[PDB]
Amino acid sequence: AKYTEDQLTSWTKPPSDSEQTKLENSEKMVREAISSDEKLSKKTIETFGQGSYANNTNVRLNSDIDINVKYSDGFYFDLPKDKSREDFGITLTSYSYEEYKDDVENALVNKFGRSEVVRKDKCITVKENSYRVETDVVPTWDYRRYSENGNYVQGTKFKTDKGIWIDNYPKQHIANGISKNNNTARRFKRLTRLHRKLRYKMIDDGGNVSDNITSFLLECLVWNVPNRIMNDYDTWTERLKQSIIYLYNNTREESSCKEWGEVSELLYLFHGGRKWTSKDVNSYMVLLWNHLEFLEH
Repeated sequence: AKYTEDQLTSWTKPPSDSEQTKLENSEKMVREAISSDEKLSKKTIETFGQGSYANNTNVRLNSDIDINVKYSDGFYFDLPKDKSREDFGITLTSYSYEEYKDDVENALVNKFGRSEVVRKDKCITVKENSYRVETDVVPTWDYRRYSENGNYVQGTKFKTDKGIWIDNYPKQHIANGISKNNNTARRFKRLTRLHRKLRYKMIDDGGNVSDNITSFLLECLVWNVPNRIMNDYDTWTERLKQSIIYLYNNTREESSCKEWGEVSELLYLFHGGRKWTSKDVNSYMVLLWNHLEFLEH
C-alpha cells in the first residue's frame, strides 16, 4: 500500500480543531451584515452554512466557507404537469432575485468595505483576514418542488450571473449526512474526508485527475457506499479498499447506478445537468486504485 494505516487514519480527521468556530463566525458576520442593512433587515432572511463546513467534511485548512442567505418572503415552485399553477395560488412581486443579489452585495460592502467583497458568478466573496476565513455568500430564494401526491420538498433556488437557475437542498443534505454518520459510528464522514483528501493529494503530486471529479461528487459517492462497507471492516485501509471496489463495480455499467442520488436524495447524480458521467467516476476509481498500490496476488 502506498500509505500506511496511520497515514490514512490521520487523513480521516478534520483539518483543525476549530472548524465549528470558523463556521459560526462566518455565519454571524454575514447575519450581521444583513441585519445592519436598512433594506434587507425588513425581509425574512435566514443565514445558514451549507457546504463542507456545515457538513463537517472539509479537509483543507481555511478553505472557503459556504454561507447561504435565503430569502423567503416569496418562494419559487414547480408543480407536476397535471396540476395548475393558477389553482395552486399565484403570487406576483416586484422584487426579484437579481435585485436581491445586488442588495446582498451592498450589505456586504457596507460591513466589510468594497475592497474586501468580490462579486462572482455564483456567490459574493468576503476576503479572509487574520480573524475570518474566506467566505462565499450565496443569496438564494425559498423553493418548493411538489410531487404527485400533494407533498412538497423545500429547498433553495438562485440564478448565476450568466443566467443559469440552480436548485439545491442543503438542509436535507446536512440532515441525511448526519443520519448516515449516526448509523456508521461516525465512519461515513471520516471516509468522506479520507476520499476528499486522497483526491487533493493525487492532484498535488501531478496525478491525472479529471476536472469533472469534484469534492462534492466524492461526498455523494461515499454517501452511496452501503453502511456495511463502513461497519463490517476493521481498518481504514480495508474500508477504503472496499469502498473503491464497490464504486468501481457499480459504475462499470450505467444501469447499476442511474438511480443514485446526491446526499439530499432529492436530485440524481447521473440524470443530466452534471459535469461528470458515471464513466468519469469509474475511471477515477481506477486511477485511485492504481495510485494506492494495494498488494495483489
